[PDB]
Amino acid sequence: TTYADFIASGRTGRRNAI
Amino acid sequence: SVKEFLAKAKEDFLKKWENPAQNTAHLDQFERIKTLGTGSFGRVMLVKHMETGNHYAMKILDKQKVVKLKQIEHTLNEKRILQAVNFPFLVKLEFSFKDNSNLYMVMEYVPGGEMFSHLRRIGRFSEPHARFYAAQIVLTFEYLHSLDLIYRDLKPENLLIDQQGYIQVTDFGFAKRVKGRTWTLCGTPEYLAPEIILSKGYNKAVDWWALGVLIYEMAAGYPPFFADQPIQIYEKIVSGKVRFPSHFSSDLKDLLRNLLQVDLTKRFGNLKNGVNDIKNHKWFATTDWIAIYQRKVEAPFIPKFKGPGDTSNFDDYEEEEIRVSINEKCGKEFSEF
Ligand SMILES: O=C(CSc1n[nH]c(-c2ccncc2)n1)c1cccs1
Repeated sequence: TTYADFIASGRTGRRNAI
Repeated sequence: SVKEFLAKAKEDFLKKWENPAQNTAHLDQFERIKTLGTGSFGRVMLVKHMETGNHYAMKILDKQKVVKLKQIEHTLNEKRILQAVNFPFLVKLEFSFKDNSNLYMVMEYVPGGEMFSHLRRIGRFSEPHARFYAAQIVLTFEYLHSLDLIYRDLKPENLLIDQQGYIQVTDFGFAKRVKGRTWTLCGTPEYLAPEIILSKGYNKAVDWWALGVLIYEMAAGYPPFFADQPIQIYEKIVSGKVRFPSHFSSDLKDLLRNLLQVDLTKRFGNLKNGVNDIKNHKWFATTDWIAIYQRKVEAPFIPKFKGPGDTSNFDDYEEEEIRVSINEKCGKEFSEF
């Protein structure tokens, strides 16, 4: 699922500014 | 009546803007308690004002780290904009001061934590739950854009839930007062509008694309463009192809197809009717804009607070002894702070 992919991704934590 | 309110708000802003408040406190007037959050050149700490016993969130920035990251102008805009702004959905900056080493921004303690924390844990918000917050962001931007301010850092991490269950927008580090187009590549990868990535000049329309990313994220439980690495996120943003979760209402899909619009001549917020293309949209039909502004709408979630000094809604961060050099650091760069 798209949710599983998000959950398994490295970007489910607090995101930093660029 | 909205343009009347906004004209009063502008007059109030411009006076504080052209004549900013400086040195409104000292470090010894505050009792440092716990790190509420973190940033590249500082942290936000839960603080207690001794004279009053009031609780605040103090943002401490290291002057040298700000200079190293060439973030001088950014830090100056943030303090200048925050000390001049006044809206229900924006964190109130109570004080600001500086010492030999640091820049300080004493803000109102928003105890309910970040929307990020609740959204992650809960998974996704129900369309009315997201609409409620989206509405608050809509008016916030309407307010900021009238004052010619671009926010540039909208994300669940930056929106704090208050005791009444209303959003309080924090992190003004990318806020800029611009009458025209700007070019700085800044923001969070997931929320960047195609113009920012395409290194072309951009305006307020980037805040409307960000609002689009926020509404999708709130409603899906994931951003509309994610990948493990930022350049892979950028490839999805520039492509301008969004799949919507099967649970999204037709209204939401339509609102998002207009906000997450690569074409600026078609993007909601960036047209002749301006904000009203958003405000009047079918997805917002149930929204009473004035009631949202007055905080009279019932919050779908009121946070858990176990006293004035509670930090439970916020994650734990590692603490670091605040050292104040005996020599004034980067003094001239921050003279107007
Ligand atoms: O600490 C943060 C982001 S986390 C945060 N910002 N603001 C707050 C906050 C929390 C509660 N009440 C008001 C502000 N938390 C920093 C961002 C940039 C430099 S430090």
